[PDB]
Amino acid sequence: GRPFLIIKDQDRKSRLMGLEALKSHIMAAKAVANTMRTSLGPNGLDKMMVDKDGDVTVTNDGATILSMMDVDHQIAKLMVELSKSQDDEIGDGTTGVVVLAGALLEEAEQLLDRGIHPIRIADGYEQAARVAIEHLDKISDSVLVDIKDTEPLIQTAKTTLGSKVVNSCHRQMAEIAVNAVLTVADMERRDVDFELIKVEGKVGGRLEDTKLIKGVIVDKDFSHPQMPKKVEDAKIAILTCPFEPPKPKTKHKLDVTSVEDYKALQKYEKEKFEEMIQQIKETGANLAICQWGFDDEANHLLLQNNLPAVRWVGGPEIELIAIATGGRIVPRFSELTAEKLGFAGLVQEISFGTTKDKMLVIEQCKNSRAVTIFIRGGNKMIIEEAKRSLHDALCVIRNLIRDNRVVYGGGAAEISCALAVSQEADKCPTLEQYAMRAFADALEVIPMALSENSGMNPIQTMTEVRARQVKEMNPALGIDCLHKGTNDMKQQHVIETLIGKKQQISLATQMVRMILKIDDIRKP
Amino acid sequence: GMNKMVINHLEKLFVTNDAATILRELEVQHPAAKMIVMASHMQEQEVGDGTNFVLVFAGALLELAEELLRIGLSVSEVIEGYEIACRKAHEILPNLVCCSAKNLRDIDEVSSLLRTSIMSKQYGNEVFLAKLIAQACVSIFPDSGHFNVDNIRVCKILGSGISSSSVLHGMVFKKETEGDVTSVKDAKIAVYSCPFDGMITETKGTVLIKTAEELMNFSKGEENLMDAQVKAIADTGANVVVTGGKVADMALHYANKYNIMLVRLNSKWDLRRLCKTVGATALPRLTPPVLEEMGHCDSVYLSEVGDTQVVVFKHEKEDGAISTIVLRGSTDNLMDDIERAVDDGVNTF
Amino acid sequence: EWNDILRKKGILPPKESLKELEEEAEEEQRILQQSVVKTYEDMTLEELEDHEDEFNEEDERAIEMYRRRRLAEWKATKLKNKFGEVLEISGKDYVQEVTKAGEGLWVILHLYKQGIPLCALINQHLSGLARKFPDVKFIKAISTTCIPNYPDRNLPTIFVYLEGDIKAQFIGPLVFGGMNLTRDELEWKLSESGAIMTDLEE
Amino acid sequence: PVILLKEGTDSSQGIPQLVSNISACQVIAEAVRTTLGPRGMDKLIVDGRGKATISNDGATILKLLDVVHPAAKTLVDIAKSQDAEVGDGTTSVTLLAAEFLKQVKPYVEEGLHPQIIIRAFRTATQLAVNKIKEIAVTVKKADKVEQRKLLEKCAMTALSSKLISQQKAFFAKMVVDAVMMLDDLLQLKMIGIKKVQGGALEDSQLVAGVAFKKTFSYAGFEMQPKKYHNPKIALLNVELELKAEKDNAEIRVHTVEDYQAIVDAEWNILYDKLEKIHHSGAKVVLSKLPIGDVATQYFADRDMFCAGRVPEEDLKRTMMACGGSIQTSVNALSADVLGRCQVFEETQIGGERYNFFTGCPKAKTCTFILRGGAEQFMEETERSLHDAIMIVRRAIKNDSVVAGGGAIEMELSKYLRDYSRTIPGKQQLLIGAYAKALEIIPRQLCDNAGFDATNILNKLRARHAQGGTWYGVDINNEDIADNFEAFVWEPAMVRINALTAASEAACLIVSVDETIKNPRS
Amino acid sequence: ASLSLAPVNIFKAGADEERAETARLTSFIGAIAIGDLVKSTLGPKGMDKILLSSGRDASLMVTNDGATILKNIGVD
Amino acid sequence: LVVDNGSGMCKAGFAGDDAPRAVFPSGQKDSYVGDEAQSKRGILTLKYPIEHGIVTNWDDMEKIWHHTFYNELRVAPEEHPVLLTEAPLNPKANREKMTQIMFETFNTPAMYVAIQAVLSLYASGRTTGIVMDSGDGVTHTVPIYEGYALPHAILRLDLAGRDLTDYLMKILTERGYSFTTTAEREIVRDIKEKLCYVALDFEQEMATAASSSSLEKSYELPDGQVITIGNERFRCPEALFQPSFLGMESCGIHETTFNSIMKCDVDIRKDLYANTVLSGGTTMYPGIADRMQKEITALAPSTMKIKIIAPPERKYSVWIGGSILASLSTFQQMWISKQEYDESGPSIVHRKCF
Repeated sequence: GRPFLIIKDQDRKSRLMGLEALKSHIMAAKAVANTMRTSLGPNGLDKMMVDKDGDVTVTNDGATILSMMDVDHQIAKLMVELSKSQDDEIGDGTTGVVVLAGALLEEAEQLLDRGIHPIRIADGYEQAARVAIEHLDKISDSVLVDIKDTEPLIQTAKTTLGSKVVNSCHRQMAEIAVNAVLTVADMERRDVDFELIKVEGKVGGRLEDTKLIKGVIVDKDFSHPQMPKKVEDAKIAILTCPFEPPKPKTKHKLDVTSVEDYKALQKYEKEKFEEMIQQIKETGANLAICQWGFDDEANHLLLQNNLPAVRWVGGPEIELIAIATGGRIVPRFSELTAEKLGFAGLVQEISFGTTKDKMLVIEQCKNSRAVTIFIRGGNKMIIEEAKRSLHDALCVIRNLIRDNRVVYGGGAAEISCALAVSQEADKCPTLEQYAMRAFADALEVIPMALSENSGMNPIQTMTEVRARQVKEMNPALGIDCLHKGTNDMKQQHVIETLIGKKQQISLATQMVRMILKIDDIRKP
Repeated sequence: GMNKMVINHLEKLFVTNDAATILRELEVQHPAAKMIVMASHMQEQEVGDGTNFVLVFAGALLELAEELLRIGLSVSEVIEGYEIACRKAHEILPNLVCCSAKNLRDIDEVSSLLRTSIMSKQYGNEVFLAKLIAQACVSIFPDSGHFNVDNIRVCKILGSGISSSSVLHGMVFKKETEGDVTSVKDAKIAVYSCPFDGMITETKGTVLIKTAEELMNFSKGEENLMDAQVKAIADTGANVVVTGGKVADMALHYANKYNIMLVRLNSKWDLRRLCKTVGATALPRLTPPVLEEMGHCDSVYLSEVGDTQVVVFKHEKEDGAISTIVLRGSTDNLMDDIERAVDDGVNTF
Repeated sequence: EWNDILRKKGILPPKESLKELEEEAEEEQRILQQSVVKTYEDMTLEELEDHEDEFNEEDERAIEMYRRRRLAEWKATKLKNKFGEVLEISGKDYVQEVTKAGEGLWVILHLYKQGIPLCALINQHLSGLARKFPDVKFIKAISTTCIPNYPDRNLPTIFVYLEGDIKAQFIGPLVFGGMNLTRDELEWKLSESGAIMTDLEE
Repeated sequence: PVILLKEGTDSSQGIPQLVSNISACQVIAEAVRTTLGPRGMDKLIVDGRGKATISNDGATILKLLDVVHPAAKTLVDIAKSQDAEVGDGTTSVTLLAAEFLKQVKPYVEEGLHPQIIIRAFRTATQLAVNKIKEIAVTVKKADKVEQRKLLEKCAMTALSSKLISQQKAFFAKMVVDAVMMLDDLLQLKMIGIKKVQGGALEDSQLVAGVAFKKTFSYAGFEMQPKKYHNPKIALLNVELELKAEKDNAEIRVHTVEDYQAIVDAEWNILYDKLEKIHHSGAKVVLSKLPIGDVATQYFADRDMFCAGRVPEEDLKRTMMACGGSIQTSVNALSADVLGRCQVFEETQIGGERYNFFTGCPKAKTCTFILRGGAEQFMEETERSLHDAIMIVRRAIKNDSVVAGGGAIEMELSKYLRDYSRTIPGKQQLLIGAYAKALEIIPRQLCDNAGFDATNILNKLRARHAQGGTWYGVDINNEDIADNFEAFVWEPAMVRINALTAASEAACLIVSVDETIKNPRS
Repeated sequence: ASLSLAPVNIFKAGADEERAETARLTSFIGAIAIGDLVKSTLGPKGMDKILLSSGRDASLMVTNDGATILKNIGVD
Repeated sequence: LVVDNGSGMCKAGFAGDDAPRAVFPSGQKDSYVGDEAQSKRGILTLKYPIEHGIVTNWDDMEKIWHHTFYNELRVAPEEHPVLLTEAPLNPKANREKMTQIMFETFNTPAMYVAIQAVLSLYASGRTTGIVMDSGDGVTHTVPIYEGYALPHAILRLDLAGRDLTDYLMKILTERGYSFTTTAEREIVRDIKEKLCYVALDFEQEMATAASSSSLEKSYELPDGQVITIGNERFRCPEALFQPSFLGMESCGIHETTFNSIMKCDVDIRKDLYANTVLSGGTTMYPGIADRMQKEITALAPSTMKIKIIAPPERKYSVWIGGSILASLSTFQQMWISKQEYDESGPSIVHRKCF
């Protein structure tokens, strides 16, 4: 029979199926994993790249790198999705998990050319991940963190900042992050929402200026620029309505059938204005916190009333001011009273000198709930780098809200889990030892790339460290992270999360098990 | 016969063995072909079944005509020849009438009568379709009026084999009720033709508010008047409400307060046939009707029919005035073929 | 209907085009049919010897004129038949015929080393060609005395010269390799050099 | 002369077309010849907008596929009929159809008429259905716990030939506890799923109460308490915001005092609704309609929850869960109309905030929180679990089950060929071809598993010649065993529908004579 | 190990990458271009340049300090 | 008579002409005798009685029609079939009212008229495809299949380019220098006709116009100033697409089109999928086509394909359609002539059958 159109438009129709499809998968994925090699964990470099609109953004936060790429193949987009998942889960190993996946699929492509069904490889990977995570949970040590002891957390954040340029100062950021978490944490619920923190940065200055402010920052100046600029401890109020006379949200046609109606309205207008002034002056609050702006009459009246206020303040910043001040929300002067007012610690105006920006800070004497973080640096690249790094640090601390959320990292965990996997796998029948050994190899991939990134003679480094940590068992003998000898990690103390590595292992295992199954392809 | 899959210029795949449906699908540009196809069209209009018989008869007549006129005959004499033969057939065919159908009422009688025309269609088993069509048609047997094809409806449902199909005395529709209750038996039906919201006057109506109390009482009095109207409707003892116009939620909430079934249809045909089968009336106002102008039904349900949900109006007496057939088939084209076979059977009846 | 109304108004569909190409081609096909009879009396030079099947009338003006032009053509072409034997000049004189060989006369400058059936057959073909075209200067010699220590793996190399300018080249047997090479193919190649006008199948 | 029809037609007929039909069908089947069976394979198709998709139940992919051919479209429609009827095995039904057409090639080439062919299919399918019903599986238990156990076994079967075969027990008990918690109404709108990035399969969880995505909230949010050991819910179909009244209520007053009175009175309506809500004693106010900022400010002052413009599905699920009742006007709230819960809080789960309700006595609905690593993976899981739900809903009516491993085709073919002995003529020929088309299936399953079938097929014949039942093929061991004791059970209604529709389509396709293309104006 | 181009096209149109010393060379060539563009003007006896737009009235502004210079130019 | 009462104009030529000879602005011979001077200046005084797509006055239309082709077109319509335009939508009342006046004062033999959308579709060379009738004051959806407009398928939406300009000047107060006067309305419209393009979407366009500020275009105009950062330009199309910008929060126009297509049978939508041409009236700038394409592609199943068609000039499109239909050579089968006008009056126009 002459060939005939069965499938709609088979002319532009491209099909791939079989082992060659797996070959395409493995080659693309190995290329990507090797692309994303040189930023591993505690010590690495940063890859710089520009996107379509011409923006320079460089980091080792691998999820951003993978997200800002106009890649072509599907598996790479899947990798980007996995990176985003891991970043939104912990925030570290954003390249570790992808390199691990690349290693697993290296092992998969090696064993594939040996003629075995991919189900076997996926099953082996799943069992090995089970064993690895089980031992990783056996080896992590519980950290007793209270409200008055912070040194373990300080070293945790300090180690976390490795390979992240913010390790310039490397000390103050840990302290300010811990203080911010303590101030804002909801202890009983174990909950910390990051919408409570206004992560802000301004170019210039130095990384020494990286500070935590126990209050709120606002970026609007005086309604009357001539009005006195700074006030000490004060009382604020939050009004969600402008100073305009009350007009309803229904279309209204107010007739004026008489001249005395005109006089009545032109008198009632001001009467309402000064009535509002008297209302707000009675309650005694120093400050007014509005959202929609208002008319200049209120400005001059407050000039004659000496009562500071601001306007056009946005929604979330309004809410944060209310949270920090301890008061409640006053929709209109009916709810206005001296009770629901919010007490101020001190409020002041800065302009950053040479700049023409204006920015008010609120620092509270009494207890606060919403803190603010400010950044000073070299450029917008510096600002964004500090922002993302500290944000990942906050995620780390939020994970660290509980105990036993830390195990010795820096690659030592990789050796330990590889050893456990090999030990368990050896006592098994055939058809499985190969896949489990492959997973083990994928496990010691991480220290190999680590030593490469450090520039250390790799193979001898891993050999000696493995011998040292095999002959005597401990979770602290990892390779040099500070590159100064002292590989016993009970001295350097790489202090990094447990669930981060566990989630990386789980994500990599599930993702490789998934990719192993796509054996028949179709493109246009 | 053998089915002829044809694709129209509109890209609808017609799997047709009905010569009438075939020609409807066929696009021909020979004027004599247009003559013949329209002749078959009017033939199917008058009778319906076996339109291809007319085609073959005309073809045989025309080939014999070509033969005789190639022999050397002239037009007229042979024209009268055919006409005399035709009138001879006109008189002699009635002499060949062998039997006459009787009473059109016994179920197996009409089943056997219609299975002849059905047999020209699908051959595997006509007697099952014969049983179904007989059950449908005899149930609505007019006494002094006139049998109509609109008195029978059709319900195709994609699903299992055709053997899992039956007939329904009533109507079925592809809708789901907004009523929090689902199943009512011996429900009292209040059919409505007016829009279900507050009756909107045909001219621009404007609310004029001067004092505060006007606003204060506005919504309250509005909802209370709405409640008064719906309560007056409820006082008739109705258990379902049928309307076609735009619906208002306040009415639905009130019906919830009274546990009232609410159904909204979408076709004027639906309302007309429902009133025909239940005896209700198209009420131009929401005001409750009298017992005489309403329709009464044995049971109404929202019954699931195979992972497809439909509103069903069923009369347990199965008298009604209109009956529909539930259909289960693996493809739409099978539905079309069986539907046209049933069309042939019903035209036969 | 609608399409042609479109055609009066717009040109959005093309369907009335390209119906002039075959028209013009057929016009030229019918036109070119008179060339057979246009030069019937203008080609053959034996028509006088073709009496009693070529004569209908003699105007004695253009036809005697045709004899006059024909005899001028014949004397011009037969005054040049001076060759027909490929000749062996020596390398000492070589400068005097690479340059002083006459302007307007093609020179087939053949160089060879005798002994291989390649060169022998090529020499045979050119010598036989000399019997046909005695208006072409053939030159044969030993390349060793023409070019000192010339590479013997580069023979037979055909040279086409006129006024010291190389017009055609055929170097080594890489373009003549094979005993199957024949008379007419050599004549074809030398015609392709632009010296001869003849016809061959391939 | 003048041509009969319009230009652009095509007219090919005879055995040429008949053969040319069958072949087409064959193509499609071999495209998906490896999916079903507890081995399981996965495809990938990217089209148009670039949306990739992955599945191993062929109906979905073929829907994603776009094809134009009467045979091809007929295959698509019969596959969708199987899909909507019961569910899984659509791969198997299309494979069976292609096996029918391939088995009867020579008869098409030989001398045989479609009447005998089609009546042979009809008789064979009638007998197959009779055999199925006569030897159908009954448990003789009629117990709730044994019902749930069989449901879990069949759910694992449904996850066999799927992607999550490792977690089959986990999701199986999960969905069984979901369904047995529901009524016997078979409503499928009420078990919606809220999908989440990150996390593994065991991290995915089923909520006894209601979890829905916390929508956009205005300023002043999060001030409300985030924990209630016994709150009360106020479902609303009413809108709370300072707006126009009816878009036509025109003011025409001339005294500014009345103007301010009107404004203050609109505020009075607002605060009236607020007070009416407050006197209800409830703490959870939800809404399908927008809620103004002032309402949430009042609630923060009144120390209670707020949520508006939520999709209707969410409020209806909430109504079915908490046992409350949706209101439309604030003027008729009672002590029993409102919703009641045992614990309500908003939680942070893998990068988002959801609203959670638990402890409700009225356990009649549930929602799934899916934790996955891939959107492709997540949607494959959702469709597989939907398949499991469908299987459970079909089975709870009656334990019309069939064991897995494709042995069922061996019982079918055994019965057909054993029957195909007394019948004379080509009827027996057609029944034998019909039996071999069935016989093919588990060889299709196991050769994909990577080992010979011929010897084990002979062993199947031997085992079933004397009364062996469902002695199917081992999957990761490449052997033979009884799937009824291997506890991979598919619904019988699946296979009955499968073979009935297969006979339908076969007789339909055999029953065409020609085709006519039209110009496509 | 370093290889991200040999296996398959992992990039759409106009998407590329450079891993080895090529990337360093590109960056340093740009940097030295910047420096010579600016080091020709530093010092109390530093020098001056002219910034000219491409079309659109040819915006003319004389400047010694390199700030506006690096603002105007399209760096790549 | 190829006269066509357009949106505001009436254009008089012939069917065979390439264009109408005279225009309708709502001293050629005015220095010889002056007979037509008075008539034409009087007709000039009368205004356009059509607004929003519905006829509003009747005496003036016949008043103008009498003169407009009795004093310059020089035609006796008694010896001519008649082909005019009409407002985009009207009930049968206006049609059967216009028939009465036409016959009773002209008694012309035959007639036929059609909706402007059909004329535009013919001018573009299509008999199929729904056109987005984004007319002034109000927009409408007319899905045309084979030529006849479906009475059950016309949707009307109140959006207008006037409304877009007004909303711009409602967010131009936020720009500092607002614009409200006649001159300021004119300059807002001028800037809109200069640049209000669409790239993809609101937020991403605003980011690239404010974060990098590379979408800025300085306004060096006598009536303009550099006050646009690339925001206001793109701020005109956005409310064209997203209703909540204007404050009237409802569904998108794409939703209306999608429903008006889905309510019909799926098969015919394929033909509607085929062309799906557009029309101006409020849209003149590119970026519309691909943006609405992808926006409705979100609403369009990936299994089916969609096409976008938009000619650059559509000014005499109704006239082109009229000229084509006047030469269709089958439209006379649908002429309504005296043979039915004097037999049934307006009843057949009402379609008493069906």
